[PDB]
Amino acid sequence: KQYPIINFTTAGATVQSYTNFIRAVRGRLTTGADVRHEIPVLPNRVGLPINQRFILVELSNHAELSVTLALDVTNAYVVGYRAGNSAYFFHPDNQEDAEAITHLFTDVQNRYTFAFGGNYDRLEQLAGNLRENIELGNGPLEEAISALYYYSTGGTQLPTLARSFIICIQMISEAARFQYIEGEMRTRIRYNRRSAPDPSVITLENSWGRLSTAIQESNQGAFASPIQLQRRNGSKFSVYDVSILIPIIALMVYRC
Ligand SMILES: CCc1ccccc1-c1ccc(C(=O)O)s1
Ligand SMILES: [Cl-]
Ligand SMILES: [Cl-]
Ligand SMILES: [Cl-]
Repeated sequence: KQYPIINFTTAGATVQSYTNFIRAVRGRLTTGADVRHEIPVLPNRVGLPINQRFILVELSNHAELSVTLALDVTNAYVVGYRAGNSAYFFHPDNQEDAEAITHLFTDVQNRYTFAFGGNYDRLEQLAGNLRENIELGNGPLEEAISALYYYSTGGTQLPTLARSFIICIQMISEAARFQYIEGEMRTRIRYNRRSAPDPSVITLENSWGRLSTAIQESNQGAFASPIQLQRRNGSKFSVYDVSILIPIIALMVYRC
């Protein structure tokens, strides 16, 4: 009847409540995951039945406004959202994905597909701000939830909507994909801090597909060619194998 729902509120959010939330999100993403090896592999999109394809993340704030994000279990990424009686989707990359999203929010009166995709390069263009200048934390997420809701009423302009997607995607999708990024959000919540992600976080986000490829194509957990990541200060270093990454990457897109 309905896809699995995970609830989170910014209202009185704690390190523990955020941890419980990301744990529950990874739980629903990995129901059909390959968990035989050191790092979970999300299910292959090829031949995945439609009734296993999505999970719903219902977000609430101090204002008790609620939006529901749809996440694709094959890549943990946001494909669209519902606010009241309206649903909004990123432009699908192909006809199969366009058909898949017709199964989301089947109830809603108003369905809209954005002209644009949900990739960071495009969202940063629409927001007029790079990830390095968009603060993350409980405050940004509370504001993002209100902005996503008030898009449905005409109260939110597209640049603020795009900025709000950048906040939600990093604090939910990227936190689910990477223990390192979950921990970055735990630190911000603990200290009631709002701060932009440093180069270590941004390079990790940028590298998710490349890391999923290198790990799954590895010779007994040794890479064909090394992958470059960044330290907090932006200095580059090489990763030659999966070993150092098991604590850092929680979920991988199917590769082969
Ligand atoms: C996420 C990048 C990463 C991957 C694997 C192992 C270590 C790292 C570092 C993050 C920050 C570092 C620093 O500031 O020195 S090093
Ligand atoms: Cl649709
Ligand atoms: Cl900027
Ligand atoms: Cl180091």
